Amino acid sequence: MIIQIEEYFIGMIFKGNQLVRNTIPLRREEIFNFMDGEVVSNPEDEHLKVAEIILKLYFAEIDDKKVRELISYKLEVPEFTKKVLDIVKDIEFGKTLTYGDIAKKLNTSPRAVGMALKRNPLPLIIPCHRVVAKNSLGGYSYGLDKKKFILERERLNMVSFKFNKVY
Repeated sequence: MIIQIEEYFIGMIFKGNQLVRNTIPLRREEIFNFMDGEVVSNPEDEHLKVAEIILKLYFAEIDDKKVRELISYKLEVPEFTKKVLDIVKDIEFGKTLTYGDIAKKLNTSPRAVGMALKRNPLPLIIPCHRVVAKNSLGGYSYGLDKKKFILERERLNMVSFKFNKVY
């Protein structure tokens, strides 16, 4: 479950063929003491292949839907997350709005939706970035610097399909 790469310790944990929680960046190099049993996750293939994938969508360079290699997530929600998830299904790299318009879109409010995408079990897939506060930027657990970079990166570098017209 625990794995160090580049400058982040990814906590990928699943119940088999379905994800549940896989996140966390760098912090304590000796964090290996916070788990007397794991400290592996089988770095061989299963980890390298996924690692590059995760970092891929991160630096806006995954292309396509991407909703697959990230493994299907199940359960895990901080008071709410289903509604917000419905948001990703629509918004992609290019949209940006707050919680108000989102929550109101389903049947709730930006208050409950806040804690939702906030402690989302899978931040590297959920459009929490495209959900700022009234003013600008609104995060507590990881973000700001990254959310800033990813916010500008997405807008920049527009990837378009190939012009293949066969009449």
